[PDB]
Amino acid sequence: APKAKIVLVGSGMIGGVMATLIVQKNLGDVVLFDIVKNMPHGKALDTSHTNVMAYSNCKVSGSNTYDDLAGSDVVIVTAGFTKAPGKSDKEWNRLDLLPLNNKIMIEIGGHIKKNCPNAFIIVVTNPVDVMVQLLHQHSGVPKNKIIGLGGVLDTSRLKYYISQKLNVCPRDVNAHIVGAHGNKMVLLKRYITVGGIPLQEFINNKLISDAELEAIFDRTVNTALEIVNLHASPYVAPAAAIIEMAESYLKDLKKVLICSTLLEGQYGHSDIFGGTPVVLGANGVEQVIELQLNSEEKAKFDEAIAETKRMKALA
Amino acid sequence: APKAKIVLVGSGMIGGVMATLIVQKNLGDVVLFDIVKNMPHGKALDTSHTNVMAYSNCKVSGSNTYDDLAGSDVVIVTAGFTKAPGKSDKEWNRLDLLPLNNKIMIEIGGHIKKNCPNAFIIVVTNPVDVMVQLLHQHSGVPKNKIIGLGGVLDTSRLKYYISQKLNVCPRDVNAHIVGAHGNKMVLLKRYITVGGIPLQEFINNKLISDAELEAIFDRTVNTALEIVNLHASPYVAPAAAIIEMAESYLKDLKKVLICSTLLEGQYGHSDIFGGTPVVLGANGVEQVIELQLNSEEKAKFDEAIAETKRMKALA
Amino acid sequence: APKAKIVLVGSGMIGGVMATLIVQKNLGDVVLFDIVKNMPHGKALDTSHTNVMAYSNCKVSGSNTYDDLAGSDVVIVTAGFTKAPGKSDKEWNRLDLLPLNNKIMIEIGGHIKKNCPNAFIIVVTNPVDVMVQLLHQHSGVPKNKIIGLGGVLDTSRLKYYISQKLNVCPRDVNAHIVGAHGNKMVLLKRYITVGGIPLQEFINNKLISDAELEAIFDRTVNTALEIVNLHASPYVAPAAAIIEMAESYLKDLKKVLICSTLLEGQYGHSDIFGGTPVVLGANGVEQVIELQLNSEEKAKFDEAIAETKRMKALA
Amino acid sequence: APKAKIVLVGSGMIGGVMATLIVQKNLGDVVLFDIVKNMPHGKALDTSHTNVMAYSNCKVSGSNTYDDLAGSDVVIVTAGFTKAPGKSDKEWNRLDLLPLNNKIMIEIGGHIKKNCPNAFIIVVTNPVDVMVQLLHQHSGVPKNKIIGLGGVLDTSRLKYYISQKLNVCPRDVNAHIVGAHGNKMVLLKRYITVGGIPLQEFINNKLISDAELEAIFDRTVNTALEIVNLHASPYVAPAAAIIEMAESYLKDLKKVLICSTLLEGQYGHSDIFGGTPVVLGANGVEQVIELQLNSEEKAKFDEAIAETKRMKALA
Ligand SMILES: NC(=O)C1=CN([C@@H]2O[C@H](COP(=O)(O)OP(=O)(O)OC[C@H]3O[C@@H](n4cnc5c(N)ncnc54)[C@H](O)[C@@H]3O)[C@@H](O)[C@H]2O)C=CC1
Ligand SMILES: NC(=O)C1=CN([C@@H]2O[C@H](COP(=O)(O)OP(=O)(O)OC[C@H]3O[C@@H](n4cnc5c(N)ncnc54)[C@H](O)[C@@H]3O)[C@@H](O)[C@H]2O)C=CC1
Ligand SMILES: NC(=O)C1=CN([C@@H]2O[C@H](COP(=O)(O)OP(=O)(O)OC[C@H]3O[C@@H](n4cnc5c(N)ncnc54)[C@H](O)[C@@H]3O)[C@@H](O)[C@H]2O)C=CC1
Ligand SMILES: NC(=O)C1=CN([C@@H]2O[C@H](COP(=O)(O)OP(=O)(O)OC[C@H]3O[C@@H](n4cnc5c(N)ncnc54)[C@H](O)[C@@H]3O)[C@@H](O)[C@H]2O)C=CC1
Repeated sequence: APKAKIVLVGSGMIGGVMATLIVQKNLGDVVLFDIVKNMPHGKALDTSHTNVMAYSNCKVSGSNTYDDLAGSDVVIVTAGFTKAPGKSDKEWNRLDLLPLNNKIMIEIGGHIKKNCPNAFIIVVTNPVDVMVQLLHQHSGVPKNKIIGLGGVLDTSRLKYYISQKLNVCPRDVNAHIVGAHGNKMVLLKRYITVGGIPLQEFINNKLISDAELEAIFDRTVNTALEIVNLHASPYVAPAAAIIEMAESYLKDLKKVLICSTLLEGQYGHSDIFGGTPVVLGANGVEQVIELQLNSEEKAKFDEAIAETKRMKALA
Repeated sequence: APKAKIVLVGSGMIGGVMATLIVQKNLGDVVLFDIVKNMPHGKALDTSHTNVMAYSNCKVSGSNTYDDLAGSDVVIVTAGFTKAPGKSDKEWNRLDLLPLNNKIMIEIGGHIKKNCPNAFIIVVTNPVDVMVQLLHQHSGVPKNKIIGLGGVLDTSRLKYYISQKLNVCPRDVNAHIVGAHGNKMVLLKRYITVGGIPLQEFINNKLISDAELEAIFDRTVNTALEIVNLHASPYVAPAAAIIEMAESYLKDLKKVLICSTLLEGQYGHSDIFGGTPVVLGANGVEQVIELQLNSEEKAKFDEAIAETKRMKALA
Repeated sequence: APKAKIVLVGSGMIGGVMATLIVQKNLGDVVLFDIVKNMPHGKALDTSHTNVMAYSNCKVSGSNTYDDLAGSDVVIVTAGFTKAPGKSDKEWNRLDLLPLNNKIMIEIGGHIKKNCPNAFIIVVTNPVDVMVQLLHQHSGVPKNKIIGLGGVLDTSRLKYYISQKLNVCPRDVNAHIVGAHGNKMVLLKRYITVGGIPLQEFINNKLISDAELEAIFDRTVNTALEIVNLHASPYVAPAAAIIEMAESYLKDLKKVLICSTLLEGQYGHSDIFGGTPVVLGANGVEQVIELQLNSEEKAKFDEAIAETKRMKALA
Repeated sequence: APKAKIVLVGSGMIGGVMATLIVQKNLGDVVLFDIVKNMPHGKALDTSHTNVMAYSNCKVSGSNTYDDLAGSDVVIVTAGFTKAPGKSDKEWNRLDLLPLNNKIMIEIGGHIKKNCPNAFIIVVTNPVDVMVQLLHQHSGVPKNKIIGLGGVLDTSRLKYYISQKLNVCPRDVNAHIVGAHGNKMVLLKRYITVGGIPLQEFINNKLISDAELEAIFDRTVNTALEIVNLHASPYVAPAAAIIEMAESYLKDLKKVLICSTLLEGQYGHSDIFGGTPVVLGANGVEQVIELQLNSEEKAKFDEAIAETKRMKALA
């Protein structure tokens, strides 16, 4: 069948929500692959029944066999750790996931190269900007066929917090967070709009203040940590963000979505992956949009990339 | 039942598409009211069967009785003429619909006042900015409970044409057209974004030129005329625009949508209706957003309002 | 792009609603082909703008060129007449459309054979059971790649009328109408269920009577005539039925839908098309389900096929 | 705002998926209430961001305060244990949850009575048929305003397994499981249809055998145990089933759905809750449908009710 085959490499919390959303949207057949025995089968069985409630027809299978990557149209990688086994939630940091997740990406890359070299790849494993390039290199896929999750999620948080202060539909607030997904993420105040109107107009009208926005910015950057300390490493929004990206690709929607992508000169950077708006369609990353950042914004972008480069040196 | 009752006053081309979309979206029960005998019943019967295909449960009834407005939660007025009975399609102009549709609005207003004074009203009949105020005055409804169709439709055309040149998802282009729905509509080049990014960046990158944009602007303004000369007064997009507005109201989405609304000082105008972004939610027009227009843009806005004022004088 | 290309051969009332629904559902690119100059372009332009309201990305183009069938994944044929130019609405009969639509099918078949021999074809033009076979023969497509509209529409009417008497969700009533789409359609009382429960149980409980059901049966058979006399040849429900079929094919849903399909022994008939439940998926007509009809029901089926055979003899 | 307020009493695995699906479908505002400190806030925060990806506008709040039940339109109770703290997964049984969950229902009932006596209640906590009546009595709500989850979930499993053997859309298989949700659930072979066609026809055609169906029946009954031993107490399908019920109520769909409801003579039983098809609409349980079971099926139903009665005696 010409229905898309979507392989979720990693069947944990995010993997579970992704499978659920894929069935709700009838996006394609799903394989919940994981290193843990039987669990993926259990989740798959549970999720497969929703086809009835959703009026869909998507097969949902579990797997503990890498070769099931064969024939994959889309591969979503969440495989790895959410935190370092010994740190407290208070000291939670994506950087500490570097020595834990690196070897996993190499292993997965080799299987992708052998089994589904023409698949569209979405990397989620943290530190994402480092992990995505590691997988790009080991999988051998073209630069337009691999992206990392970052901006769609970070901006969803920023967009949401602003929409609640202004009392407008969440999707009506558009915003851009670039550079890298982590504590050095670059929140672009200048590029925020509400109903397509520059945010500064709402600031001028005393509808939202600069002080409130600064607090919203800090909350956005610290959201993962805030949720990690309240409950666990976030998974619902991450899953929804990923599926919006996967959906744009599968349905050729050509949505402008901020993702980690290979930079080849944009922002003065090359040979590294960084967050920037891209257009996702049938041909993968169809366009890499370079925001005409001012020097102050570019300095922040450089600081974000510097972090990715530091961890890429695996130190 | 607490399901919303939506009365479509006018069951012509736009009325037909609206009923179809309401059932697709399961928005509420529908009454296709019209002055023409039996036709509304025929359309209603045809449309009611789609409940099966759509997995919905919306009653769709025809009516030739004004009293069926009783209990209406939303009233959409398309009643009237699409053109003046004697003009050629080449000389098609919304202004000529003034002497034809004025009496119709007064009649409908009286029935709304008597039967459903608490309903949310959406006026479509042209010249819309004039007709909406006429209905506002005769229906007695509060200013936050009545709007006219204009900007959502005009901008859909502008957004679409730009999305095809740039190869991005149509919804990713945001744009604003204000003042009035007609030949004096104000297309705000300064307020156009793509994926939330200022359009000027795409112009700077030679992705779209100023000359191409100027051609797109003219096409947008002349779209109705272009379609009227190819086929008929547009109805599919108008219907979709109206339902997006009605849906924002019914589901309390709080979308920022450009509609004709009573101006009370915005842009230096009062006691007149004009197109401007508003927030539509459960309380109707919850916010009227005034774009901080520059003098050049304001001069264009004044020219648009001048036209509405001229026809309002019924001359 | 791998997005499906859907060619609507005939851009009239049904064609218009189909294009609208395809965009709402983001099913694929649409070509509104017609013999009438410019009209398809006008409708296409109008419909294309809805991509904005619908958050979709489907191209909608008009055409007056048969070669645009090239590359078509799905071809929906509505081309032809809705009534005979001289009969009154009171004497409206699908049989009189035979001498009007036959030549049209042959012409379209030749173009399909040359331009898109691997496309999935849905024939709507009346008398449908005759027209579908005529197109099958002239297009050269495999038997599993062509079907005619009939049962999904006829049953939607029967299902709907019963759901309103019993006060249940319309989709919860399942029913089967077979043989042919026309005055000899076979309404199978024995195969009606409500929430999967045999209808006879509701009849036993005095929730609906046999007399009421008999009236509902007559209304179902005469629905097209009833609407034709109130308004025009039905188009909204027909369009929704067609899209449900096209959607089952495109998304590999494998829905059991009653359509006109080539009979090869089922019900004792061969070399003729007749209405019967089929399973529509990625491989087209994946299964032809033969209802184990009793002799009384089979006698009615024979009467329906007899009519198709009579008109097939073009008399 | 007139948007529905949905209180999820219990914010565990099922609660999490429900909140996610409510936002996807824009069903209403959500309160994730739980006894565990901070966790509901974390899940709510995570889920609230999806409003962006889903184009919805549903508030999602966490709570550790019972009074937040005030103003609730729908209350979904999942509060309790999934297993007895000391049993192995191999010996997992819903009956052992009786001494653990009883006190919880009484406590919740008192709060519902005081805070939202007019809310529609959906009980999920196991053993569900016992728990729902316990909550009915302590909450004081009318019999038409409270139901327990059971049949929609059990049948989703049966419907699914059959659809995969027959290669048809999962929703096209309709089936009925009654009496109680547990090991004594009554699978009604006689009431199974495929595309509305009696299953026996497919058995006659050698498309599926009686032996295969018997294996599918056993798998359906043991599904929860199978998943519990592979992964954990199922939550994705349960959540989807619950939301389909809640949605039928909120949108007045009037779907026929099998749920645990107060029996007042049906099947020869009174003063006890049992699984049976009901019609869920704006007025709650609008109809209780009694299947005209034969003596053999009724004997099985009696065995199911006997179990509920035994545990109701809290022994
Ligand atoms: N890029 C972004 O914006 C975000 C990144 N993340 C990251 O996503 C990753 C996953 O998050 P969760 O799903 O919450 O974690 P989780 O721990 O729930 O799931 C990860 C799964 O990966 C599995 N795994 C380990 N090695 C495997 C391998 N070789 N192949 C397949 N599966 C394997 C584990 O058994 C586990 O089931 C983490 O690194 C997390 O930090 C989380 C949110 C957002
Ligand atoms: N505001 C905007 O953005 C747009 C405005 N329009 C306007 O919408 C109006 C309707 O357009 P269509 O649906 O294409 O026209 P149409 O001619 O197809 O339908 C109008 C219907 O109103 C009926 N009618 C007349 N008096 C009536 C009354 N007293 N009460 C109820 N029904 C009555 C007519 O019988 C007719 O069926 C026109 O004035 C058109 O110019 C069209 C597109 C966009
Ligand atoms: N099978 C079924 O269940 C149903 C069948 N019908 C039939 O569908 C057909 C179409 O119905 P409507 O859309 O309401 O009619 P319509 O008259 O609105 O549209 C038919 C279109 O076909 C065009 N046409 C004629 N020759 C053409 C050709 N060579 N190629 C392409 N286009 C050409 C006409 O110009 C016209 O625009 C009719 O025969 C009608 O009887 C209608 C409802 C249900
Ligand atoms: N009726 C049916 O068809 C099905 C029933 N179930 C039942 O649903 C229940 C919940 O299942 P899961 O969500 O997987 O369990 P879970 O353990 O993940 O979640 C239950 C939550 O209830 C909380 N809780 C305890 N007392 C509370 C109170 N007084 N008020 C509010 N929250 C409180 C717990 O802290 C926990 O977070 C279980 O009894 C399970 O057996 C599960 C599937 C289907």
